[PDB]
Amino acid sequence: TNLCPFGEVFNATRFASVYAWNRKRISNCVADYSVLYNSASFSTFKCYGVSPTKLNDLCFTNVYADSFVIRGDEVRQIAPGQTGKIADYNYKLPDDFTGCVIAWNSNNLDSKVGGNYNYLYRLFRKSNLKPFERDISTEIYQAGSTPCNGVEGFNCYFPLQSYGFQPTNGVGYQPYRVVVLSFEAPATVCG
Amino acid sequence: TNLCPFGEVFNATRFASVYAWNRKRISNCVADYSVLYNSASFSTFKCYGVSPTKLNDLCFTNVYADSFVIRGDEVRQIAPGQTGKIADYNYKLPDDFTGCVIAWNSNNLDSKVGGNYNYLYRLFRKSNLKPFERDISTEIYQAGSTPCNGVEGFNCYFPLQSYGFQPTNGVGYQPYRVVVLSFELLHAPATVCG
Amino acid sequence: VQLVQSGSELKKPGASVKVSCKASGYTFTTYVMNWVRQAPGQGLEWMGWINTNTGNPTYAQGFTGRFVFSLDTSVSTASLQISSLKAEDTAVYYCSCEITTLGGMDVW
Amino acid sequence: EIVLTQSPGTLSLSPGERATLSCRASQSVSSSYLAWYQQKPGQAPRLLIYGASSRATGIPDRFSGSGSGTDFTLTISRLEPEDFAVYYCQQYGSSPTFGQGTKLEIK
Ligand SMILES: *[C@@H]1O[C@H](CO)[C@@H](O)[C@H](O)[C@H]1NC(C)=O
Ligand SMILES: *[C@@H]1O[C@H](CO)[C@@H](O)[C@H](O)[C@H]1NC(C)=O
Repeated sequence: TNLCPFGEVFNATRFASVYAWNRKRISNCVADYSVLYNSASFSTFKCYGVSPTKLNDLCFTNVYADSFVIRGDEVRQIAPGQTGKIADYNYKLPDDFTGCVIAWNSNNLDSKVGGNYNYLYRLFRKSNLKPFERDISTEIYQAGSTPCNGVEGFNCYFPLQSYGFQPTNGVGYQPYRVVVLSFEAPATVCG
Repeated sequence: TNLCPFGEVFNATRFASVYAWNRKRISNCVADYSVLYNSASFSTFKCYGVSPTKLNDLCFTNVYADSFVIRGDEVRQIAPGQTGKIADYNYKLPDDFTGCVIAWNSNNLDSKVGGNYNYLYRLFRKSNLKPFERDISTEIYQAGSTPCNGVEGFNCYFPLQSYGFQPTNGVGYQPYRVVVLSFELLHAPATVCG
Repeated sequence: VQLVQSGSELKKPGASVKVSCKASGYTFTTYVMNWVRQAPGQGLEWMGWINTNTGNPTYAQGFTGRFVFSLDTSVSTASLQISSLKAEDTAVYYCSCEITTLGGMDVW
Repeated sequence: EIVLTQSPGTLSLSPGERATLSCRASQSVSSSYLAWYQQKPGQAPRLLIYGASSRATGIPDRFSGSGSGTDFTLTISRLEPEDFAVYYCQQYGSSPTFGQGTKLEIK
C-alpha cells in the first residue's frame, strides 16, 4: 500500500532525448491519477481507450511511464496511427494503444540562450520503428550503394541531429516535456 | 452572463445519424467545462490542442457542439488524421483540430431488442469529405461505367447503410454517443468563457 | 566514442595532482562527464560531475573543498585536480560519460 | 502552414555589385531547415545554402547565408555573369514549401 513514484518521473530535473527514450516500471503501489489531471499545468493530456476521470477506479498488472523531450509541432505525433520523423523513427505507439499522453511547455527548463543542443532526435533510418521500439544505434547511415564504414561524407550521414532550442524560438519550435502512461496476471497498480 | 446550453446537446433524447451530423452553434454564454469532464460518465473525453483542466480559464468566438452516433470501434476515428468509413465518408476532423472529442456508451438508450435501424452511416462515396463537410445526398452510387438513373442493381447501390444495434452486440458493435466541441479563435471578439 | 585518461601519478601527501580525460568521436559539450573513485579493496564511489556547457560542477558529499573538476573545450579534455593530497586519497580514478539519465555511465 | 514571401520580385543590378535577396516567413521558424536554390533558365535547381548559413559543396565563397526567426537573406558578395538567374527559398514543417522566386537580371 505504498504510493507510486510519479513525482520522480514528471518532476525530474532533466529528461532524455526522444531517440533514447526513458521507461520507468511502476508496480506494487497505489496511484491517484485525477490529482495529476486536476494539476492544470499541462498543455496536452489526452488518453485513448479509457477516461481520465474514471482512471482512479481501475487496476492493471503493470503501468509503464515513458518520458522524453520533443518539439511543439511534434507532440501531435505521439498518438496512435501517426506519421513523421518522431512517430516513425523515434517513438511509435501501437494502434491498439490504451493509455495516456501528457505534455507541457518546458522552454524555461530546457533551452539555453546560445543554444541547448543536448536533446537529439533520429533523422535518417531505413524503416519505421515497431511499437515501443528503441533504437540507440549510431551507425553511419548509408544512402548510397557504396557502404560507409563509419566515415561521414556523401551518401553517409550521422543518423542523429540536435534540437536547436533557444528561448526566442517559435512556440512550435520550443521544447515540450512529454510523458506516456501505458496500461497492461494479477494487478499491482490501483487507486 | 447566461449559462451555456450544453445540457441541451449532451442530454438530448434523440441524436443524429453520423453522415447527417448536427452543429448546434454556441454563442454568448458562460461554460463551466470543468463540470463536464469531471462527470466521469464518458468512455472517451480526448481533447486536442488544449488541456481539459485549463479550459475553464479561456474564451472563444464560437463553440460548435457537433453530436452524432457511431459504434465504439469507430470512436478512434473521431480524431485528426484518421482513416476509416466514418472518418472518410461521414465526419472528418482537420489535422489542425483544436477541440475536444467526448463519447459514452449508449446501448441502453440507443438499442432495441428487435433491432434499431434508425441510425445510419455512409458506406459508398467517390471521395473523402472535406473537414466539417456534411453530405446528406441520397444519390444512387454508381460503380460501373453504366449510369444508374435512380434504379438499384449491379454497380448501382444506395450510398447509405444502417447500423445494427442490438443489446447483445459486442461492446465495440454497441452504440456510442459522440459530442465534438470545436473551438475557434479571437481577433474577432469573444462570447464564450468560464 | 572514446575516453583516454592520463598516466599514473605518484605524489607525496599535501601535494597536488591533475588528471586529464581526452575524448573523441562525438560532440564534447553535448554530454556530461562524471568521475568515479575506486580505492583499494573497496567499491566504486561516485565523486561528481561537471556540466560541459555551463561548466557548473556538482560534488557529492565528501569530495568538497579539495577537489576541482575542470574542462578545456579547446582539446575536448576533462580534468580532475586534487589539492592537499592525503594518504587516504590513494585510488583509481575513472572519468565517464552520461548519454542520459538512462545511458548513464556508458563509456569509461 | 508556413508561407514564404520573397522580396523584391525583380532585383536589377550590374555585374560586380552586391545582391541582397530577401525571404520572409509567415511565422516563427527554425534556422535549421532553411535552404536557398539557384535556377538558370531551363536547368534544374542547384542547392546553394542549407541550414541557414552553410555553403553546400561546390558553391563559391561569394555566396553566404544569414538570418533567423522570420527574416533571412541570401547574399552574393560580388556578382558574376553566371549568377543572373531566379533564386528560391525553402522552409519545411511537416512538408516542404517554397517561395515565389526572385528574378535577378542585369541592370
Ligand atoms: C512537482 O512539484 C510541485 C511543487 O512541489 C508539486 O506541486 C507537484 O504536484 C509535483 N508534481 C508531481 C507529479 O508530484
Ligand atoms: C444531464 O442530466 C443529469 C441529471 O439531471 C445531470 O446531472 C447532468 O449534469 C446533465 N448533463 C448536462 C451536460 O447538463
